[PDB]
Amino acid sequence: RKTPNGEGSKTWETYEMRIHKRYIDLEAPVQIVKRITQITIEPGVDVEVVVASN
Amino acid sequence: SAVPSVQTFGKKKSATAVAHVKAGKGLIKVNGSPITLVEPEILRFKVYEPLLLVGLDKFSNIDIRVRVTGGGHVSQVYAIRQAIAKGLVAYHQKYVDEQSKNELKKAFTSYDRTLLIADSRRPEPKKFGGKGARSRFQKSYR
Amino acid sequence: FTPVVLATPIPEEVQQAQTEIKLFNKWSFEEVEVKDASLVDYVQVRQPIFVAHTAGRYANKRFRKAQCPIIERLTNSLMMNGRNNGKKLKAVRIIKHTLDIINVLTDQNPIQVVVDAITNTGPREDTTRVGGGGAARRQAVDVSPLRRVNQAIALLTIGAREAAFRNIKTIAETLAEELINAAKGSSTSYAIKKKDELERVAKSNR
Amino acid sequence: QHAVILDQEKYDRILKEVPTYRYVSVSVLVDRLKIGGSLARIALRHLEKEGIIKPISKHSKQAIYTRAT
Amino acid sequence: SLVVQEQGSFQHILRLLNTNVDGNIKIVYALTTIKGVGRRYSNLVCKKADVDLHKRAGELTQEELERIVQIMQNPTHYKIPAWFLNRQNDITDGKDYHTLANNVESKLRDDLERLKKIRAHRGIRHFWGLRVRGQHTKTTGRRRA
Amino acid sequence: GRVRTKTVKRASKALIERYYPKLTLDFQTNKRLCDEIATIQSKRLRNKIAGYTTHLMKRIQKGPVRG
Amino acid sequence: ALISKKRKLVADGVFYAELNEFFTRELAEEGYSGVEVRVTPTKTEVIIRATRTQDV
Amino acid sequence: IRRAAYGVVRYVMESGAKGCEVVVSGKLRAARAKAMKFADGFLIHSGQPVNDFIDT
Amino acid sequence: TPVTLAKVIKVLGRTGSRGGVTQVRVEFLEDTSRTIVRNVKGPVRENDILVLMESEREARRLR
Amino acid sequence: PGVSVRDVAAQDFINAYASFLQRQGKLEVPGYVDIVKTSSGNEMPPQDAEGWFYKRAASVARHIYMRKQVGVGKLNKLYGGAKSRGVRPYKHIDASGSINRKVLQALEKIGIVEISPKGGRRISENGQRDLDRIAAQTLEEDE
Amino acid sequence: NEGAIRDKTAGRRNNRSKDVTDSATTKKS
RNA sequence: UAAUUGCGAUAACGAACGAGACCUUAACCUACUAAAUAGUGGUGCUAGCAUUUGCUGGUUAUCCACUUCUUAGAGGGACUAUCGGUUUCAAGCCGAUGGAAGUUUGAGGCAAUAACAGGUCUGUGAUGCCCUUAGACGUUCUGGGCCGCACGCGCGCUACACUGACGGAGCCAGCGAGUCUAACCUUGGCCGAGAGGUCUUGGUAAUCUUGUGAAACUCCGUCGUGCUGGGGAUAGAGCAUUGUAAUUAUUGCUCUUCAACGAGGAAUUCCUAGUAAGCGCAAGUCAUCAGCUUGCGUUGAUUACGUCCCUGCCCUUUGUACACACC
Ligand SMILES: [Mg+2]
Ligand SMILES: [Mg+2]
Ligand SMILES: [Mg+2]
Ligand SMILES: [Mg+2]
Ligand SMILES: [Mg+2]
Ligand SMILES: [Mg+2]
Ligand SMILES: [Mg+2]
Ligand SMILES: [Mg+2]
Ligand SMILES: [Mg+2]
Ligand SMILES: [Mg+2]
Ligand SMILES: [Mg+2]
Ligand SMILES: [Mg+2]
Ligand SMILES: [Mg+2]
Ligand SMILES: [Mg+2]
Ligand SMILES: [Mg+2]
Ligand SMILES: [Mg+2]
Ligand SMILES: [Mg+2]
Ligand SMILES: [Mg+2]
Ligand SMILES: [Mg+2]
Ligand SMILES: [Mg+2]
Ligand SMILES: [Mg+2]
Ligand SMILES: [Mg+2]
Ligand SMILES: [Mg+2]
Ligand SMILES: [Mg+2]
Ligand SMILES: [Mg+2]
Ligand SMILES: [Mg+2]
Ligand SMILES: [Mg+2]
Ligand SMILES: [Mg+2]
Repeated sequence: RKTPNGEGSKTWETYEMRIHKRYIDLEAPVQIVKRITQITIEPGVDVEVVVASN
Repeated sequence: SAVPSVQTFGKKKSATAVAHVKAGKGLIKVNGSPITLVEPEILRFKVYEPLLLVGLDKFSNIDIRVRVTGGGHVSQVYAIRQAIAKGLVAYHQKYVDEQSKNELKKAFTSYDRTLLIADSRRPEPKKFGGKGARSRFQKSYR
Repeated sequence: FTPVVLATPIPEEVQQAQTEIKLFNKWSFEEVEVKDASLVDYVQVRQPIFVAHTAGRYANKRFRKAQCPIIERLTNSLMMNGRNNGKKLKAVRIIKHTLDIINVLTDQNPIQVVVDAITNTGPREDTTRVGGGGAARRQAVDVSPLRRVNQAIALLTIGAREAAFRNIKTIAETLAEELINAAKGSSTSYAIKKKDELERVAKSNR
Repeated sequence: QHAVILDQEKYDRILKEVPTYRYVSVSVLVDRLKIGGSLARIALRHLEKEGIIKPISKHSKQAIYTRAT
Repeated sequence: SLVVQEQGSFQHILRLLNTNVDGNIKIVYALTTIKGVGRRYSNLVCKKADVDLHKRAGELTQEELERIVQIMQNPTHYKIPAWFLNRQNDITDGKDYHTLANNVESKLRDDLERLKKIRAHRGIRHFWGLRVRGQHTKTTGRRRA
Repeated sequence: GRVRTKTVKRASKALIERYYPKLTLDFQTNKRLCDEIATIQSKRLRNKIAGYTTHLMKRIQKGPVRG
Repeated sequence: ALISKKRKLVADGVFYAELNEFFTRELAEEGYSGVEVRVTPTKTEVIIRATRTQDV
Repeated sequence: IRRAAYGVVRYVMESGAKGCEVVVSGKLRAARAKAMKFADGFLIHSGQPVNDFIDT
Repeated sequence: TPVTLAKVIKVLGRTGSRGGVTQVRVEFLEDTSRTIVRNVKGPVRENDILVLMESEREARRLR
Repeated sequence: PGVSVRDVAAQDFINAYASFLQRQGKLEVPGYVDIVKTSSGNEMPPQDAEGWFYKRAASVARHIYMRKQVGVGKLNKLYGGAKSRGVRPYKHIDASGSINRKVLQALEKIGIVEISPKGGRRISENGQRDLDRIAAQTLEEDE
Repeated sequence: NEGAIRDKTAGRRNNRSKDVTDSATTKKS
């Protein structure tokens, strides 16, 4: 409700948060992943990394 | 198998219909069932329309298998006749002729409902104060 | 007609005259004439349809409403009075069932019987409301050709729905009954009675 | 009432009458006859075996029958 | 075809359970005129009597009615499970009956008068003439007759 | 309805003034023209400026215009 | 740990505003302005903006 | 409040801002509550440009 | 019933206090010279056929 | 040349199939079968006092043909409709739980369906036979 | 609950006998 | 003109706020970039059915291929275009052609100046004054109450049935949500007529629940216009579920009970196109409970393309002894 308490015509608001997820798959070892992922970073973004297979 | 092909689609409301158009003996089957087993069945001639307009003969050298996703019983039926009619434009767009093409777009439009032209209408959103998009709640006064 | 065949059966009752003439459920639109040329251009038999369904764009424009295959203009007037709202699958069956009975009793073309039943029941001249602040007086006008189609279809469809309410008869039966009783006006037609209930009161006030 | 059984005056009144109608349905038999309309359903299915009433269209609700030809 | 005739073997308006059955309707929907017989408790009884469910009341036999009597007042006997009975675990008794006929409200007045003497709140409501399953009597049921 | 506001008109009015010889009766070219000699923050705004300044053109090729 | 990304981004923004408000209480005289949060997969980076960065 | 808000304006205006606005509403002097507006320069209230430009 | 038809020439006003009636003058479909102004209920456009009763009438304004 | 069940009209398919399973007589249909409504939201027991169970189970195998592996709850939801809440709105209520399951338990004894990988129930080789067989039997019944 | 169900007094038919006051319909200010 | 939106007239001239632009969403792209968390062609391991082969199912890593459907970053596209008709042959509107799109493209977001003693102290550890502050108006604990029923009124749900009910049969969406120092969404298996129980499990999620196999609707059949099998109030009796706790019936299931309601007086509300209405689903609250709401899609129209008659708001003229402004 727009209104605190109960009064007036009944007026609402739609509050939106927007999550955009996108992923990349690369083949590359310790001397690449460890070096390339640490330096390339942004606030407002959340990086992650995967162990082989499972 | 050995086939080249072309594939197109059609949409009515939230329904999407994909048709695979390649060479063959002229099988027309939607969702792995003959075109005669679509069972709204009062709409049977509605899905039969894209055939009978251009003639029943010209489906011999071409093959179509169909599948439909989204929508509802009536909305899908309008999409397949858009999936078949826009599957016929391509087999004559690439594999035969433009003069033998324009004799479809001119033959399809004369009867056009859905068919080779898209449906611009979508649902529209609800606003508070009513059960519908435009409609409001009833109001009291005194 | 060189009845060819391909990788699917395309059965024969179907496989026939579709490429010859464009049939209705099964009926033609040739040999159907509009009873009087007033409502021609306002009553459309001249671009045939197979079964009555369309993607209506018809309501976007003022006169695009006149370009509809009137059987479908009639069909939609069936789905109303609550529990029928929005249902055109029960509607086209109610029309197709109706036509079979129409082509039983009076023969001809049931679509030419609707054309006859409509053109008869559209009121020709109408009465209106004019002021004086509570003193009701009526200055006769002549209702537009388009409105005659609209008004006739309503009264015909509303007349059949009303007489079919608590009666065992089907909607299709009363639809044909009202339509045949209106083929030539039998005065039993609900749309015929309410039609003279306009035209007669018209000239009386003028 | 509407006589929801078969009285053998019924059956004999039925068979020497029914083919006269060039339109017969579930309602007709309760009208021009006195019958109960569940029997009209079982009549039209029995009267179907011979073309005394010859079909036109059929549905769970409505079905059309014209005169024997 | 169901079109058979017979002649004088037909009898309409017969009595059952000291109440009088309709002459002609499908027997499941026929016997229900007796209080204590629902659209189902008649459907399950008629099946166990080997009666044609699509026959009509004035049809069958005179004895086929007398068997329908048995399955009705002896429902636990005929494979009808306990949950198809209204009387399950009857108060002090513990046995599963089916209260029928004009015996229905007599058993109803019984439990009523039972918890009337118990003087539970649920019963007092009945004595006051009020609602028991209740909820809000504020705006509802007014001009109750 | 379809009425065009002043920012559009007051632009298209001043475009034809200084750009007349390099301007045409083709909208779609004048569209591409608008992106060169002018700067318009949004796409949709540009099309209206082009669409009137060609309408302003087809009248100035049909006769002298007042403003 | 390991919750939904739908839930994770929600939990951060509240945790952001919980601090953004908190820093606006203690640091008011200090000329506080706004805050930032950068999560490196080492520690966590909370960066403050202030007019008098001396008294802070 | 006037000599308070007035100073805040010229500061912000001398801060290289396209415009500024100050709204003081409340119990200012005595008894009845009243609102006092202070604005100089140029500022737009309407569309999305409100999001990217005005800071309140 | 003598009746007659009329082709539509031109739209003029919409009379009546609620504005539910349109005014048109009509060629008689027989005499393409003669024209008499009439009032009509539903919607009308140029070139459509009105069935008049009284072939004169012509009363203009309504309230 | 050749047939499947997908070339067959859905309703008339089951008819020839269901009664042929009622001719065969070997099912082991449950002991109640006259006392059940098939759905929590169905007011009355099924109208057919003859086998609806052969009718129902045939449709079960019919549906099983198309898709891959379907379980009890998928079936109790697949067989379902609106339930009247009385004076309240309509919410859709799933079918009886001990029917569609016990249907499938009597559908293995015919060798028509076998318990499936990835859970659920899938059609076997034999069920595919009788399916596509009675198909043509009702496809060539145009005489 | 004894005098509660022993009460003549309180009831439905008791209230249903006498009629409604004028206060049911009253409002404003 | 939807707009103080423009054109014109012009002691005015030139600009600013608001409108517009702008932004979000829904519509189009066989053109850009892609993809096992998207699908589609193909290749192998395998069944059924008819055998020239075909046609329909199955198998993520069995190997290679494409981006049309699906996803979202980049953009493009409409400008009322072209043409016609009207008018200062002005802004404009009007007409057809083409166009995915031509009522500001549909639907929204934000939104000047100024007003109201409108509401909110019961959202706030926002608050001023007064009140109470220890047998308290703090706080907590046990039980009751907020639901108490001769009745007046407002929002609604279910209906009066045959364009129906019922019983089977046909299997069609979209916006969604989902378990840490944990018990969420539950496919599958079994037990129970049901409600449920139990054993399993997939998923922190385009993977798994979910194609949410939703409802209306479609088809075959049963009833036959009879308060009927329409209608489901009320009431009895028994079984489960939530939960310390369900009595003043939490909710669900089953049996019996079978009421008023036969289309609603004077009055009155909502609405112009994927809209009215019908129809369900998801989410909000939630341990438990929706007849509510915020949104979603499904089925799909009747009638207008108007006016100022009723009801209101807007400017201008006008009158005032009002300006604390007709309380
Ligand atoms: Mg019962
Ligand atoms: Mg704006
Ligand atoms: Mg019922
Ligand atoms: Mg069903
Ligand atoms: Mg109900
Ligand atoms: Mg100005
Ligand atoms: Mg502005
Ligand atoms: Mg884009
Ligand atoms: Mg022009
Ligand atoms: Mg505002
Ligand atoms: Mg505001
Ligand atoms: Mg006040
Ligand atoms: Mg003291
Ligand atoms: Mg309360
Ligand atoms: Mg009130
Ligand atoms: Mg309200
Ligand atoms: Mg009827
Ligand atoms: Mg049904
Ligand atoms: Mg979906
Ligand atoms: Mg009854
Ligand atoms: Mg809920
Ligand atoms: Mg509660
Ligand atoms: Mg609420
Ligand atoms: Mg208007
Ligand atoms: Mg208007
Ligand atoms: Mg007025
Ligand atoms: Mg009003
Ligand atoms: Mg004076």
